[PDB]
Amino acid sequence: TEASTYIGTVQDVNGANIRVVLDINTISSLKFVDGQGYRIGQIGSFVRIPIGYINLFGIVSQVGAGAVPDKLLEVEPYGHRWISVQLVGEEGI
Amino acid sequence: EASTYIGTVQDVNGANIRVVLDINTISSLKFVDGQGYRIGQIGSFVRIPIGYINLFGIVSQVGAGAVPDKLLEVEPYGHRWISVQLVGEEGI
Amino acid sequence: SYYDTTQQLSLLKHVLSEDKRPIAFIIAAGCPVSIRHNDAPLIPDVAGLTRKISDSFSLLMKIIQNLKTTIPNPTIEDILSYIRLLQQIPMSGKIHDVENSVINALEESICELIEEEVNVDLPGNATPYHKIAAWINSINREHQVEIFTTNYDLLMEQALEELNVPYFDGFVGSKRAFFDIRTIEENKLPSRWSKLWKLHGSINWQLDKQTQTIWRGTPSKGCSLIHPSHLKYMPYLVMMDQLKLFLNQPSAILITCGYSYKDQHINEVLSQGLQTNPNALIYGLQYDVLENYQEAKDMALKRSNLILLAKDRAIIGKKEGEWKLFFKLGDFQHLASFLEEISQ
Amino acid sequence: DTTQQLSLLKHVLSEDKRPIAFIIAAGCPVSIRHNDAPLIPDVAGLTRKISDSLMKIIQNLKTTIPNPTIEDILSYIRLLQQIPMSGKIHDVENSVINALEESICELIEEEVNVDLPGNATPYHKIAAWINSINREHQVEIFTTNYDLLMEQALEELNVPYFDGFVGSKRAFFDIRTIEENKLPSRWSKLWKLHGSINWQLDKQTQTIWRGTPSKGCSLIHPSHLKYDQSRKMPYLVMMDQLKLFLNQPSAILITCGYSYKDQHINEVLSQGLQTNPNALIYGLQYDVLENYQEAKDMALKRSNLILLAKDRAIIGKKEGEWKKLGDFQHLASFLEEISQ
Amino acid sequence: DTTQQLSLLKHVLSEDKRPIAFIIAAGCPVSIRHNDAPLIPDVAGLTRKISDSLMKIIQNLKTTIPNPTIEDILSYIRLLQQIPMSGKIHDVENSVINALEESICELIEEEVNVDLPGNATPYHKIAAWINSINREHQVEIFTTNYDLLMEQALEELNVPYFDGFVGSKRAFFDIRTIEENKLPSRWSKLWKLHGSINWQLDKQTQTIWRGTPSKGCSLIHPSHLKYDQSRKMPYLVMMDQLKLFLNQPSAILITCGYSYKDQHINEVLSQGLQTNPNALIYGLQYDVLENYQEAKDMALKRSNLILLAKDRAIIGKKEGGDFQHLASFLEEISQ
Repeated sequence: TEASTYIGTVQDVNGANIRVVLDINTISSLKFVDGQGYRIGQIGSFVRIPIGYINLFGIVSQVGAGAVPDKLLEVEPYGHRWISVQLVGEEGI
Repeated sequence: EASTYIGTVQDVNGANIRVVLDINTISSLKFVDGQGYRIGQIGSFVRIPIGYINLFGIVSQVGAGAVPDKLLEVEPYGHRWISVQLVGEEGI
Repeated sequence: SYYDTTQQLSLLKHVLSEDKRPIAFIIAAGCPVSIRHNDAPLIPDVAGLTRKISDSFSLLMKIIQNLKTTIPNPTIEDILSYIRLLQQIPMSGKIHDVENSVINALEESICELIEEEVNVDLPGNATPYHKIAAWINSINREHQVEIFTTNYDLLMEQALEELNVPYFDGFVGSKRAFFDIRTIEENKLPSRWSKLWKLHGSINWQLDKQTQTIWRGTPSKGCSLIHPSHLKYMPYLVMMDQLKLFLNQPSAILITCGYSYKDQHINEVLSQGLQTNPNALIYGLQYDVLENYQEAKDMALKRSNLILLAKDRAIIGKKEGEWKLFFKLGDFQHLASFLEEISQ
Repeated sequence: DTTQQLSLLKHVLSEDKRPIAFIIAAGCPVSIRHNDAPLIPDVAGLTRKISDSLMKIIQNLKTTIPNPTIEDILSYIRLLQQIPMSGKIHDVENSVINALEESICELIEEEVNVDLPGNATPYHKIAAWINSINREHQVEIFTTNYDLLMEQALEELNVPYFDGFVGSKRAFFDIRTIEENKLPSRWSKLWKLHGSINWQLDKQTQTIWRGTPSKGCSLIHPSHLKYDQSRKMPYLVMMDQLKLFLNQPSAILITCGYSYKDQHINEVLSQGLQTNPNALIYGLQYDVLENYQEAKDMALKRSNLILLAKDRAIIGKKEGEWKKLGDFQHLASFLEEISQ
Repeated sequence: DTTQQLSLLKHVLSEDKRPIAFIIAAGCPVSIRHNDAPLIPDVAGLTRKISDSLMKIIQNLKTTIPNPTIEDILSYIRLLQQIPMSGKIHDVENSVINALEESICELIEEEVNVDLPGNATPYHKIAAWINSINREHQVEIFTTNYDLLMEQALEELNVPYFDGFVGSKRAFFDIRTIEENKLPSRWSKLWKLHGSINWQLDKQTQTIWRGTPSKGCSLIHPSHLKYDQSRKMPYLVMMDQLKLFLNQPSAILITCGYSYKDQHINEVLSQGLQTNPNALIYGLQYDVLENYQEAKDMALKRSNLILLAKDRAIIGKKEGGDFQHLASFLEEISQ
């Protein structure tokens, strides 16, 4: 199904402030890819968002209850699986 | 429905429309006579025809930030709303 | 008035990368031509087959001139239809003034020659068909990919078997493989299972006795139901209905490669489907100049959701334009390489 | 009494609910007579046909084995040809074992290539009854034969069936679609445990593909190397499907002509009966009850198994007595009467 | 004996909640007497009348076929018509074909243009019996005649019937009415397998519009080209409707005067009998039971098939007719 190097899906856009929901079932620790150990979304790490043929890159800026949207906290105050990603650049053809 | 069709107005606040994306999801291309335009992008424009004249607007927010209050309490798993801000209109 | 190749290539790459939207294909006579085992291609084109029939066989040449009076240069399909019509009339031998049974002998001879010429195996694992088969298995799509073919060979079947690709061509059975028609319309097929339809028949079709029940299997000598439509009073009708029903699916996409749009029934069905469903999209891919396809350009001018790609011309959204030759995707091997790169 | 047993069987099988399955042995072709002769004789018929067609191996095995059959002979030949210098038993310059293997294989394939007679075949009645039931629990059929007769008749009846092979003249062995089981309910499953007469191996690897009958070469009684697994699977997965049907809630099972002379089948059926007490088996015997000592022992051991024969009727692990269904044509007539 | 299945048919007629219908052949109108003469000539009578009005083609067809019928002759004439240079096959100057077919069509047109007689017609009794039942299951009747006698009979009692066509002198063919099949239960449906002299095609396109009988052109025995993506002259839609009616929950259906001499009808009947296990056909035989070999074969093959004849009765695949008599029996059962 979902290929390796999978983290989540975009659920909110505010121009240059993306919010991502982690779709990993559990064990947010050492998702092995290509025999090398990378960690699930962390403050200093990058992410990649492929759009058809070009890949948008971004950097995580906030993790936890801060990245949760406005009224999602109102609906439930105990759910925190969001990250806030800020776009940086893109890779062309 | 005809092509170049996105959704339906479900709210109005003077100059801040909230629009609902329709059920035919996953597409996210909406081909219109050749080239296809991604639906609900940040900088894209929209057109709302009222009878004879058209109303234009610019998208400002996409996702959970545009959905109203009560719908999130009803269901927090659905974020298919956009926030359109009016700009101008085209006369006769 | 000027179009960019890279934009269309990116659009196609984004389209093929999708999973839920249904996909289909059409494989015409121009696809096997792009693959060559000897110096010549492993299978000739329609014109090559017509020339081979003409020079391989004054009474015989009368039929070719007789049909040319009311039609352009006759092809294999026209000749076979004329032979079928001649056999329909019992005492039809007076038109050619050659007995009343030489028509059957000529039909047997041409059928045997066609079967001998077409019963070829594709050599090597690097064929584009294997690449397409691998691409199908790459992404586990929500809706399977259907394949329509108008050829006579079994290259697609062999390629599918080579890479372990399950499929279902409307025939169930091990020895006789009778035609099951209720399961086609019931359509509760396995999700992973693909489908393959041969619109013009192949060498594995044989007609039974007065029972007339159709079956598929090992080809027999002096028997080949390679007739395009022939006549009746039928699998062809249900296959056309299946194609039309697929074309009505939401956000359905159909891709044509190597097809010159010379047929009339297929063009009419495509036009009706395009008019009925405003969301369908068709990628007309050619490997020549667009001026050769009058019907294709007429349909592209009439319809808005049709896209044409030629060597030096393209029609997009009722607006004919010029490229920024170009569009190397017209060749079948390049399409297979693009698909393989997309899968990888 | 017999009548109560027949009525119970009618009202438990004719009712639509539990899944249905049959086992067909080599005795079924015996019950059909063409031109006053059986279409295909019993195993002993094929054995002495081969005999009248080099007895040294036969008496070599006879020293430790009773009256043999063809499967033992071919397995012994295969075991010989595994060894490189296997001729020390029989002369030198190994050619007899090979030549014997081919001679017997195409001889058997010529003996078995028989066409079914007209519309009076009981297989037609069974197929019509199958088409007469549209229950969600489809009917899967297990056969120990080698011929194409059952599927030939089923195709003549215009009904779908899946046998684990999908494709064309070079159809491969579908493996996964066996055990996702994502198939239409109207479809039925056909499994042949001992193999067919059209399966052929491949030089590159164990492909056991099904298609047009290969010239001379055929695969009979799979007993070759199984270390590789996955490839050359059908035997193991056939027993696996049998075991899965034996388990699960299934209060129905029918036997016809089985001689209870297969160790690999007796053990698995005993294990399934022990594991599944709710399920029931209706094993029959077209002979006197005393000819099947293994069946009597199995009936004594497992109560769920029901054994019926011409001599008497063993019910509930206890021997009974009378005060008709053994005939396979009579069985087809009974099925037609129940359906009608 | 006879009382057994007579009571059985009375009971199944009294069994509601199941659809009912009938099949009308050329025998029922032939057995109807007008002025001590048959109302509609039989197939042999029609062929004799046609021969009364260029027998080379008939002789050529007789070499491989026995004494033919009008349908075979017209099909052969049309088949020669599609072939451009088909005149050389039979003499020369292929213009006699068009005149011959026009004359044959005219002769048939004034042969079948016969008005229905008064209230003594059993068709009126059948219509009254049908209308007297308020069952939700509507009755759809398929016929093989080339006249419109049943249309006149149904219209004489103000009974709602639909023949797939609606409009005016240029009424078109509504195609999807059969598709969604959404009609009130009070209405009834009618289909003509071979058609009458009412349907006529159009020069611009194959529209087979129904309306006032045009002078010269008439549509009969639909076997023309079907390459126009259906809707040209579809008897296939009628066949599909018959298949759908065979695909609904099982019911016992009857027929009147069917000779079982239609291979196309026989094939679909066998397919429906095989698909629906309890489906029963109550086709009778107003002739010798040995004169219907196809019916006997079908009864032997299909156990659910029921065959009755004047001299015998094939019930349960084992061997053991007047339309007015059937109408009288239905009227008696209704009361």
